[PDB]
Amino acid sequence: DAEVSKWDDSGNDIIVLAKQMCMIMMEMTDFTRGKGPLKNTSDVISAAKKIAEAGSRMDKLGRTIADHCPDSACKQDLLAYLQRIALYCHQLNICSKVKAEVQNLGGELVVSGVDSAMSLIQAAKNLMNAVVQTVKASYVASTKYQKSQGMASLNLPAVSWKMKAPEKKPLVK
Amino acid sequence: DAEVSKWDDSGNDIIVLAKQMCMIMMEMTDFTRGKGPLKNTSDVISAAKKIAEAGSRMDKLGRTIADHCPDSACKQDLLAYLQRIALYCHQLNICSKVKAEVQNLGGELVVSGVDSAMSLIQAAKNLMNAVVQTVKASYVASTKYQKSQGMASLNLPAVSWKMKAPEKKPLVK
Amino acid sequence: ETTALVCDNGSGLVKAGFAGDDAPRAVFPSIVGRPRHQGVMVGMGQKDSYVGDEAQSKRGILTLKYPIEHGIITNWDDMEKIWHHTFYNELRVAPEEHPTLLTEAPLNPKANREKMTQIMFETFNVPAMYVAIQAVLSLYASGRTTGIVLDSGDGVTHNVPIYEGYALPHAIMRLDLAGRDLTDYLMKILTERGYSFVTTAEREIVRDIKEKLCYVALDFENEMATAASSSSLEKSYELPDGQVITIGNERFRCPETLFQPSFIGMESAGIHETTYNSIMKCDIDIRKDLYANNVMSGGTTMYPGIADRMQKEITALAPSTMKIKIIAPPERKYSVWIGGSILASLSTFQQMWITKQEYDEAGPSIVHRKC
Ligand SMILES: Nc1ncnc2c1ncn2[C@@H]1O[C@H](COP(=O)(O)OP(=O)(O)O)[C@@H](O)[C@H]1O
Ligand SMILES: [Mg+2]
Repeated sequence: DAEVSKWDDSGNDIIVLAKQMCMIMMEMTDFTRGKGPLKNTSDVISAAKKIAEAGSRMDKLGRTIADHCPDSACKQDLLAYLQRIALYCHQLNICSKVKAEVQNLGGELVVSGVDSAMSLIQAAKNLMNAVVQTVKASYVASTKYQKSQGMASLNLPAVSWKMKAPEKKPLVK
Repeated sequence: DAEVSKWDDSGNDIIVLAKQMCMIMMEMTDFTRGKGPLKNTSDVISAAKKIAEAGSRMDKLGRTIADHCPDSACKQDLLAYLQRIALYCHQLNICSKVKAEVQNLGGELVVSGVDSAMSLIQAAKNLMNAVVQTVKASYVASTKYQKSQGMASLNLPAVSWKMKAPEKKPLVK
Repeated sequence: ETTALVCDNGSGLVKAGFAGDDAPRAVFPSIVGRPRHQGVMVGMGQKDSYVGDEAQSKRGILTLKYPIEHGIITNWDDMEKIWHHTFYNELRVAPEEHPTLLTEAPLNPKANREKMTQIMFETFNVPAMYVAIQAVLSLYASGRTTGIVLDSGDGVTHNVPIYEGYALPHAIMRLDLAGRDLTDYLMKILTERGYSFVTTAEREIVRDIKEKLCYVALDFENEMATAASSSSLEKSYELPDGQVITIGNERFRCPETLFQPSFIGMESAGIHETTYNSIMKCDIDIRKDLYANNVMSGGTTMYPGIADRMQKEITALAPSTMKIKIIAPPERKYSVWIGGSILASLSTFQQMWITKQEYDEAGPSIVHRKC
């Protein structure tokens, strides 16, 4: 959502990756309205295999932080979301190969664009809703245990994460 | 009250500062009966942030006299009123930002003028009642210890304070 | 430099933020939900606790527990999850470089603030700490120094009478009837029409009912005579599954137990003659300045018509020459926090913290001396 839009592109390797995935998913969410670069279903399949590859690299980036974390009570909030990325990318790989061969065996009259490629948007926006909690649970695990040995070798200070303090809640109404 | 009206405008720095603050307080006093230049709530907030700045300068002027007193037995009546004007201007700064956001979020219909801006007048009446005791406790500490070295460097004689002798009490009735 | 944190960790809602501001940066409910169903998909799991806002978007598969009941922290392992959530995940600060200002109700157990001191120093490692009273901070945020504060929240309601910065601790009254005992009375009072809400996740739906349709009648025995003669008081509400319920005289019968607590089986008096029995335990010289400065705080004092009802019920008890002014600010839900941002950002307050060096020469019993 707009939480990824409240970050800056000059961050570390994880925020520059999590902002690329939201730019891919922004091409697919307006395909329900038809206001994007993806014209028909054959571009939604090529975009879903692109977000499933970028999401499979933050599984690798998140697990290096989970190995340098010394406290076993801290990784449990981080490994719970690295197992949801490993599932939602495996659905996006295989349920795009299914919709690839349905389009070839049946033609263009079978898939209708909207309300037919919505199985690829639903599996993609559930990957994005499980990728902003592995940059938030990884920001906690890299600054709460910053002074520990091993975490400082990753070179991830608290100023590298470009997240700001939240906005003031309204007092009335 | 009418004790500030009995002082002359050609005095030293503290008398001319406490004469301006009673002129601001007299603009918020008649707003409870609606006979002042401040017409709605949005002018009371600008005046309350003005009396919280002029009252924050007599905390500075009052502490140039409190440190030049030789012994610690005489400034106990001066520091007790300098700590009250430290609180009454911090309330006037923050509870003017609070009543500016309530006026901005909910609109102009939430504030009602009278019985809504009374949280700023009540915190300013207590500032004025604790700043005329700061003049009177600084007048005593400037003439009781005038001949001591350090107090004469401020150039505050007893003639500079323009406070007169009080009136005769009534004999009957 | 090193702006203090003001964490008002009340029951039912947690309001946190920075000292010197005018609005909290973090308002989320104080619940820790755990899943009660059977997970079939591999990957959904290994996450047995949702805290705050994601335990209400994902309710319906969770059982929702409140760690603070009646102002007293009952679960000390779930209260550490909310403090860990409100520093790192919600405010995005590091507690090793900010002093925090906690907040507690009056007349609580002394081992309740003895363990808040132990947790913030030995687990979160804050540099300094201070525990304040709730109803003294809602006088800072009201522009007063004299007055009597009725602070109605979710666990307790309490009156603290204060005259010129001097509190009278023998006239501090405290009720355990509060807003969460109006939710549990609304669940029982709605079964007369057929609607039965049971579960812990269905109590958050009936809590959202009382925040939208409930109000306080100015004359109760007259309002019950016009709620039965016509159908002009009924209003409809739409459940999360699409069903529409209709509520009649249960709109004013739910906040009426604050003024008649015999509806829930309590023997105590209402909040209109608890705020009067604590004035009449103060000295006679200061009673004229407490009748005119009647501050109302907290979230449960936000019903439409609780100020016009309460002026009707103290003028029937106070003598006929006293004028009674009840100060209900429009932002009175966050009044305890705003006076916490006033106090922690004060120029003369900065020698009243309980520093970490002071915590070593004493135990956790230093908080009773310094506060
Ligand atoms: N509009 C409203 N009408 C009635 N009760 C309300 C309203 N808004 C909030 N509440 C109640 O206020 C309480 C939460 O506000 P607050 O006093 O800040 O809680 P707490 O003191 O537990 O942190 C809850 O009991 C809630 O039901
Ligand atoms: Mg409260």
